[PDB]
Amino acid sequence: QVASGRAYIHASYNNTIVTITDPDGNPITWSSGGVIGYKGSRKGTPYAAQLAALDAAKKAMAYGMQSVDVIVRGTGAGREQAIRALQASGLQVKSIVDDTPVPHNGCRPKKKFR
Amino acid sequence: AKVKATLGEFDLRDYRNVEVLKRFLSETGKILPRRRTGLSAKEQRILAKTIKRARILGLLPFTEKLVR
Amino acid sequence: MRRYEVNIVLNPNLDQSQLALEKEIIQRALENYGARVEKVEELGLRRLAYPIAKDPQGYFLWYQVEMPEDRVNDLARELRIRDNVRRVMVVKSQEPFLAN
Amino acid sequence: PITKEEKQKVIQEFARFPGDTGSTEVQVALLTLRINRLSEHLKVHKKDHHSHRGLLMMVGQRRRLLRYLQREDPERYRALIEKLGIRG
Amino acid sequence: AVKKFKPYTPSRRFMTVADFSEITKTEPEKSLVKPLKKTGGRNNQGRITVRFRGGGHKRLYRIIDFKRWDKVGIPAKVAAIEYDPNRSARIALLHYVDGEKRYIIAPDGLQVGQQVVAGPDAPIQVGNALPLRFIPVGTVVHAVELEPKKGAKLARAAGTSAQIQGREGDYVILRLPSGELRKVHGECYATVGAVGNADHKNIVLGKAGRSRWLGRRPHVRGAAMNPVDHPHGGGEGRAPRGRPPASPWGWQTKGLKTRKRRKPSSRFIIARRKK
RNA sequence: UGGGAGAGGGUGGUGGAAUUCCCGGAGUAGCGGUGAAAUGCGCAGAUACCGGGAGGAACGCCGAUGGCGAAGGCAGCCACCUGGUCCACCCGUGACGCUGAGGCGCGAAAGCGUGGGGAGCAAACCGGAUUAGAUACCCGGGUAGUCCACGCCCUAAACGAUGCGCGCUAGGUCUCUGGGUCUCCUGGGGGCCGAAGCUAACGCGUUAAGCGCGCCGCCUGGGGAGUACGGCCGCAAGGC
Ligand SMILES: [Mg+2]
Ligand SMILES: [Mg+2]
Ligand SMILES: [Mg+2]
Ligand SMILES: [Mg+2]
Ligand SMILES: [Mg+2]
Ligand SMILES: [Mg+2]
Ligand SMILES: [Mg+2]
Ligand SMILES: [Mg+2]
Ligand SMILES: [Mg+2]
Ligand SMILES: [Mg+2]
Ligand SMILES: [Mg+2]
Ligand SMILES: [Mg+2]
Ligand SMILES: [Mg+2]
Ligand SMILES: [Mg+2]
Ligand SMILES: [Mg+2]
Ligand SMILES: [Mg+2]
Ligand SMILES: [Mg+2]
Ligand SMILES: [Mg+2]
Ligand SMILES: [Mg+2]
Ligand SMILES: [Mg+2]
Ligand SMILES: [Mg+2]
Ligand SMILES: [Mg+2]
Ligand SMILES: [Mg+2]
Ligand SMILES: [Mg+2]
Ligand SMILES: [Mg+2]
Ligand SMILES: [Mg+2]
Ligand SMILES: [Mg+2]
Ligand SMILES: [Mg+2]
Ligand SMILES: [Mg+2]
Ligand SMILES: [Mg+2]
Ligand SMILES: [Mg+2]
Ligand SMILES: [Mg+2]
Ligand SMILES: [Mg+2]
Ligand SMILES: [Mg+2]
Ligand SMILES: [Mg+2]
Ligand SMILES: [Mg+2]
Ligand SMILES: [Mg+2]
Ligand SMILES: [Mg+2]
Ligand SMILES: [Mg+2]
Ligand SMILES: [Mg+2]
Ligand SMILES: [Mg+2]
Ligand SMILES: [Mg+2]
Ligand SMILES: [Mg+2]
Ligand SMILES: [Mg+2]
Ligand SMILES: [Mg+2]
Ligand SMILES: [Mg+2]
Ligand SMILES: [Mg+2]
Ligand SMILES: [Mg+2]
Ligand SMILES: [Mg+2]
Ligand SMILES: [Mg+2]
Ligand SMILES: [Mg+2]
Ligand SMILES: [Mg+2]
Ligand SMILES: [Mg+2]
Ligand SMILES: [Mg+2]
Ligand SMILES: [Mg+2]
Ligand SMILES: [Mg+2]
Ligand SMILES: [Mg+2]
Ligand SMILES: [Mg+2]
Ligand SMILES: [Mg+2]
Ligand SMILES: [Mg+2]
Ligand SMILES: [Mg+2]
Ligand SMILES: [Mg+2]
Ligand SMILES: [Mg+2]
Ligand SMILES: [Mg+2]
Ligand SMILES: [Mg+2]
Ligand SMILES: [Mg+2]
Ligand SMILES: [Mg+2]
Ligand SMILES: [Mg+2]
Ligand SMILES: [Mg+2]
Ligand SMILES: [Mg+2]
Ligand SMILES: [Mg+2]
Ligand SMILES: [Mg+2]
Ligand SMILES: [Mg+2]
Ligand SMILES: [Mg+2]
Ligand SMILES: [Mg+2]
Ligand SMILES: [Mg+2]
Ligand SMILES: [Mg+2]
Ligand SMILES: [Mg+2]
Ligand SMILES: [Mg+2]
Ligand SMILES: [Mg+2]
Ligand SMILES: [Mg+2]
Ligand SMILES: [Mg+2]
Ligand SMILES: [Mg+2]
Ligand SMILES: [Mg+2]
Ligand SMILES: [Mg+2]
Ligand SMILES: [Mg+2]
Ligand SMILES: [Mg+2]
Ligand SMILES: [Mg+2]
Ligand SMILES: [Mg+2]
Ligand SMILES: [Mg+2]
Ligand SMILES: [Mg+2]
Repeated sequence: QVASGRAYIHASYNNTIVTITDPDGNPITWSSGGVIGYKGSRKGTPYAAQLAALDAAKKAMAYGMQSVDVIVRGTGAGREQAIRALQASGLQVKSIVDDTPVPHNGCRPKKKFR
Repeated sequence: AKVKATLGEFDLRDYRNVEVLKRFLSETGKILPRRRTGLSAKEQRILAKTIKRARILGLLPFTEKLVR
Repeated sequence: MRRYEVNIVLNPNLDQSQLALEKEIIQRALENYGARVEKVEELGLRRLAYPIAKDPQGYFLWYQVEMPEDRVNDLARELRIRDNVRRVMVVKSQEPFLAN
Repeated sequence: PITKEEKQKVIQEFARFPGDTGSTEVQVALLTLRINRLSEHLKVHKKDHHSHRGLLMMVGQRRRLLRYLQREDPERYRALIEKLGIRG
Repeated sequence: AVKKFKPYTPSRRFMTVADFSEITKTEPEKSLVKPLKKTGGRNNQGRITVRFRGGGHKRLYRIIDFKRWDKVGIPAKVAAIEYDPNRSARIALLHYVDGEKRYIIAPDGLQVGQQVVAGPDAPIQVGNALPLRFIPVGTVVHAVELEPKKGAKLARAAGTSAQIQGREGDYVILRLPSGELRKVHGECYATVGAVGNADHKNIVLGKAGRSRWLGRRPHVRGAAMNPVDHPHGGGEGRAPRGRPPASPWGWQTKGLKTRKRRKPSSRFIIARRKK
């Protein structure tokens, strides 16, 4: 059981996934739009993400989670709402940092990304 | 809030002056535009070129995470 | 013969005896590659912006020198030949450019 | 590159008179110098074509002047391309 | 380079030969040659045990040095680079200051007149030999021992080379010319550089005769034989295989792996060859 | 002679971000993708997360309406080798100039030959959808190729759809880079609006499409057709 930990948000246009880890970085539990119960396009919605971060927080609290640090990746439309859900969840939110991977003109993207 | 103003006489070509240079980077690590640095056309290139040099030398970051 | 500014970064977690050993190879190397040292600034350790060889710290050296033009590259190669030598950046010496 | 001294050694060797610069002889000899330097550079760097243009321009330039000198002073021409080892 | 011919005969049209530019001595060091007992592919029973062999040009075997840790610390000059008919690579004549002369496989870049040496202290320069552990990770290397003091076994063919990928305990990690990732012992000696004569593979033999010179007798397809002779034998008119393609001895020859499974050296191979 | 600016070109090194694969830890019921789905991937442990390793390719912020080059074109960083060019001084040569039929070189992408390399991407091809059909557009895959070396090909909306040089014909403003005394003046580039004048109009206008001289290239109704025949070049595709 861990009091302080990490909160990772992978939120894309198609879905939002939330994983709660220990301060070492080992996941303790995770959730997503599918885990809450949605399918198809509904997974990408803000409301889906809200439920996701919660179920991610609820399970986390049950293992002794109190404090978290929120790490954000992805520019989805359900992003900020995930952040809202974690604060109003009963978790500490000691910090919130966006760490979306951006290349320095690395690999050529797919056709739809040019 | 132009950075060029808030400093005295300083060398643009000086890649080991980490304390001067660190002021020219954004909180996210990116090199700041002229509209923020107050440098002229010619000065910007000298600045940019030496900032990159320093990054290789470990004195300056290539990127830094965005805290809220 | 031209003026350059050799920068070198070494393993911070060495002892002083090991530290000196590397410097010995270095100082002879400069001599062998026609590099005649002028100024010199050994700033010791320093906090790095990012880890180098999985290491937050880096030991800095610096030499203003005058060596033949055609010999600078091979020197830089020979300088990097050590495992404790982690960065070698030779730079064409240039008069400062002043702002304000 | 070509060092300032070497340039002068050449400048002096082909000056018509002690103060002479930019005369036909001096002009050609200077050109001949850059040419034979470049000629070597391009022998190793077969892929550097942008510089080959310069080589051609120089070669073009040296050619035009030699034609001028030959027109004006045949003895002075045949002495210069001999003392430089040029015509071929 | 490789040397092309004009097509003044049907064969010279495609025939290409080595350029021999790197060769400086067309005579073998007499005290380093011994007669090569040609076999014809037959064992001590007189039985052919490797088919289609024989009738090649006569050869004198050069005595090559695949240990080199034999003479640690004693430098040597590269007196000549010679042709060796028993290998794909070229060989280098070493005149030791010791006064001893030995042959090594000639690395690419090795200059006649230069000096080389073996030992833990050796300068990491082309033609020097060191235990693997004292060679900088990332530098390419050839003539590698597989086990300590057992002799150079790896990367000996023309143009070949191994590369050090990292270290792990007493062992270091080489990427063999096949691409296989293997742990080789740190005390195993190796010579820095790649093998020379890398142009070797671009040679076009050019005619039936050239293979005969090389001691390679004609090879006969199973399909062109009879049912007694070969699994692919027989059939009225031309015929496809009619079964999974096989060797004359019956085993399958397309894909079927053959390395012994429970081999003790499996523990040391990390990644079997690519492609 | 002295000075400057720049992704001009070539060789060798080298730095970090990211994608992929692989190894370890930890973790569980989905992930992915779309208009919505499905194919696909996942309890044989995926996604998401942390650590390590491997490899290729492109260099984010700076970055610009910017710079450089004859054009094609050129962008992390370092060094070497190298071209063009501008300014100031007004020292040297004495018309040595301009253009240029042939010739010669260079010439994006795709394409070809030999040998490397191969992460991402992706013709062809396979599958899932859509559809009346969908040999497409969208989605899951995916081989050439994209990358390197050397050698070929020599095409284009290779465009400013504007050949090069030169003289003369208001200015206003933004910008880059030099030199003065630096208020500003004076050069050389990059745009915008505009005197005169041009133009069928649109628009051009000291970066002329204004007014003039020189030289080269080219046009002479649409299609047939950049086809045929011949010739020259090419390994071929094909080019002139
Ligand atoms: Mg979705
Ligand atoms: Mg400085
Ligand atoms: Mg090193
Ligand atoms: Mg010229
Ligand atoms: Mg002539
Ligand atoms: Mg050769
Ligand atoms: Mg031939
Ligand atoms: Mg012949
Ligand atoms: Mg021939
Ligand atoms: Mg014939
Ligand atoms: Mg024939
Ligand atoms: Mg051979
Ligand atoms: Mg042979
Ligand atoms: Mg030959
Ligand atoms: Mg040879
Ligand atoms: Mg003999
Ligand atoms: Mg004998
Ligand atoms: Mg005897
Ligand atoms: Mg024998
Ligand atoms: Mg024998
Ligand atoms: Mg016997
Ligand atoms: Mg018997
Ligand atoms: Mg017997
Ligand atoms: Mg056999
Ligand atoms: Mg036989
Ligand atoms: Mg041989
Ligand atoms: Mg072959
Ligand atoms: Mg072959
Ligand atoms: Mg033979
Ligand atoms: Mg055969
Ligand atoms: Mg046969
Ligand atoms: Mg038969
Ligand atoms: Mg029988
Ligand atoms: Mg039978
Ligand atoms: Mg049978
Ligand atoms: Mg059969
Ligand atoms: Mg048959
Ligand atoms: Mg029969
Ligand atoms: Mg049959
Ligand atoms: Mg038959
Ligand atoms: Mg029959
Ligand atoms: Mg039949
Ligand atoms: Mg048959
Ligand atoms: Mg037959
Ligand atoms: Mg059959
Ligand atoms: Mg069958
Ligand atoms: Mg073994
Ligand atoms: Mg000058
Ligand atoms: Mg795993
Ligand atoms: Mg990771
Ligand atoms: Mg930009
Ligand atoms: Mg004057
Ligand atoms: Mg006069
Ligand atoms: Mg012309
Ligand atoms: Mg022409
Ligand atoms: Mg081309
Ligand atoms: Mg291409
Ligand atoms: Mg091809
Ligand atoms: Mg190819
Ligand atoms: Mg083929
Ligand atoms: Mg290939
Ligand atoms: Mg691939
Ligand atoms: Mg389909
Ligand atoms: Mg269908
Ligand atoms: Mg149908
Ligand atoms: Mg697709
Ligand atoms: Mg794909
Ligand atoms: Mg194909
Ligand atoms: Mg092919
Ligand atoms: Mg093809
Ligand atoms: Mg174009
Ligand atoms: Mg355009
Ligand atoms: Mg233009
Ligand atoms: Mg046209
Ligand atoms: Mg038209
Ligand atoms: Mg023209
Ligand atoms: Mg000024
Ligand atoms: Mg202007
Ligand atoms: Mg206008
Ligand atoms: Mg008017
Ligand atoms: Mg008119
Ligand atoms: Mg009108
Ligand atoms: Mg104007
Ligand atoms: Mg202009
Ligand atoms: Mg008109
Ligand atoms: Mg008609
Ligand atoms: Mg017509
Ligand atoms: Mg045609
Ligand atoms: Mg055509
Ligand atoms: Mg024809
Ligand atoms: Mg044409």
